[PDB]
Amino acid sequence: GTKKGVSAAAFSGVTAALGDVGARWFYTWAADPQGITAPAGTEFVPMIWGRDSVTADQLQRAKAAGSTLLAFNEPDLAGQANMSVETALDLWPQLQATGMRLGAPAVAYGGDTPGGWLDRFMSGAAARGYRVDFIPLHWYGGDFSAAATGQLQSYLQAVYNRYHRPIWLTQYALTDFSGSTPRYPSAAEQADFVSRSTAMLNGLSFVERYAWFSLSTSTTPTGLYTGTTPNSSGVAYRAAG
Ligand SMILES: OC[C@H]1O[C@@H](O[C@@H]2[C@@H](O)[C@H](O[C@@H]3[C@@H](O)[C@H](O[C@@H]4[C@@H](O)[C@H](O[C@@H]5[C@@H](O)[C@H](O[C@@H]6[C@@H](O)[C@H](O)O[C@H](CO)[C@H]6O)O[C@H](CO)[C@H]5O)O[C@H](CO)[C@H]4O)O[C@H](CO)[C@H]3O)O[C@H](CO)[C@H]2O)[C@H](O)[C@@H](O)[C@@H]1O
Repeated sequence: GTKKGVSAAAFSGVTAALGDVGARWFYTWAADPQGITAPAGTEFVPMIWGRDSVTADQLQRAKAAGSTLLAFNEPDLAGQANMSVETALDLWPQLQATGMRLGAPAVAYGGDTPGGWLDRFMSGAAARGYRVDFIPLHWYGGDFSAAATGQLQSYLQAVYNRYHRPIWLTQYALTDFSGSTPRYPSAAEQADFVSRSTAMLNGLSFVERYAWFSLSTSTTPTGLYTGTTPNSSGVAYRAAG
């Protein structure tokens, strides 16, 4: 339906790639499309990335560029938004005051863990009477087998069962970051996971939207397209619902 989206950046060919792959929505990790011209039928979803992203200007730009707002990117990691739950909660009224459908900050991991970043954020928000409309998640699988899709499914289910909010999957791929250098699947393994994972996600009623990381090989080695040419993963993503 309207689930299948992507993360994107303004490479030459971006408008053509977005249209080619059938992306119904996209985001850029910023408050506006960052120089991307969307094709017809493709919705831009703004993001407030971190603490210093929360300004009158970014929030006004966000509301002009879209109608759904993603909050901070991986506050739980020192290399990303690097924000305590309490700082996220104290900033939340400024995002909530936009009136837009509002995503939780996207935690890198452990969204189902009692006492973890999300769990303390959701508990604090409930106690303050704040609105959290949906939960975006991130997941990178280290097992490159046919078992990967069921592992992804179990994490999304776990988060759904804990908070009972609709789920978005805003960054996902196969990548192992457990070693000193990232480890990536073979092309065939990655295309097979694209096919199985999208079929699962399309059938899971509490998943609203999903976004493969990422549209371009200029962003990441798990990219779907190089310029306007899909690889076997882009072809599989194109063929997904
Ligand atoms: O607005 C003012 C503000 O602007 C910012 O600029 C924006 C810029 O920050 C943004 O950058 C994008 C970037 O966020 C994004 O990063 C991804 C990253 O999320 C990904 O992280 C992974 C984790 O996901 C992974 O988690 C693991 C998990 O899956 C597994 O299940 O469990 C593990 C258990 O712990 C777990 O760790 O862990 C690894 C290893 O640590 C992380 O690497 O990593 C990818 C790959 O490197 C990284 O790409 O990437 C986007 C694409 O590059 C960037 O775009 O981009 C915006 C638009 O350009 C900018 O506006 C400034 O940075 C702030 O300073 C400003 O104040």
